[PDB]
Amino acid sequence: FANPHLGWSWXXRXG
Amino acid sequence: FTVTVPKDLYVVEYGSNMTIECKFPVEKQLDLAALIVYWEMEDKNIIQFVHGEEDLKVQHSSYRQRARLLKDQLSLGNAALQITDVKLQDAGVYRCMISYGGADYKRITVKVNAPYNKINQRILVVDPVTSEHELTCQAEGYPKAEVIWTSSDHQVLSGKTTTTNLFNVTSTLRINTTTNEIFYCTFRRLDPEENHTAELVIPEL
Repeated sequence: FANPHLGWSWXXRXG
Repeated sequence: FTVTVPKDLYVVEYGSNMTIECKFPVEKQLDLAALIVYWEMEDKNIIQFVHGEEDLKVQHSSYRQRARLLKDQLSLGNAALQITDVKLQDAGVYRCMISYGGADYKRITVKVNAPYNKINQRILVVDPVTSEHELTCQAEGYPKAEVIWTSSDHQVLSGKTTTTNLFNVTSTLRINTTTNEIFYCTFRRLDPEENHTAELVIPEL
């Protein structure tokens, strides 16, 4: 987070 | 800075289209260079919007080609998530988080109803000499439905029901009958009871 090309996870983290 | 939702409960029909609203304060002109939008549903990423940029490859597979953020609404402070052709797996708790000079989020519960209200019927003359007909009713829905066949005087008839995988329920009634006789196929789900019935009229040979 917050790169639109990388997956995110709740909350405001890496997915 | 606070994000607000006009509705935090949506009840939607299977296969329909749904737009979940998620509002945040915008004064006149949206500053795209400071806006981040995150739509999430129980560990599935739906929308990862950064300063106008989206990359469809991070969207969860179950939502691909079905979930989109309405850019026209965004400009007016509404991070509206539109989901077309709603499925059963779309039911759950959605989280919309907005980062825009401050940050906040809200939860939205979505329920999906899949009734057996689209019954496909067919009537086959499998043997004209013996007047044997094959009546079939098929429908998809959730949860599991039993099929009850009845005559015009509402007497229960014995058919054969096959249920495979959302459930796909088909049932066939083999009977010797004549033109203009009337039969009913009823798809019945329980807890609570809900019935959907198609009327089958025996056609001309």
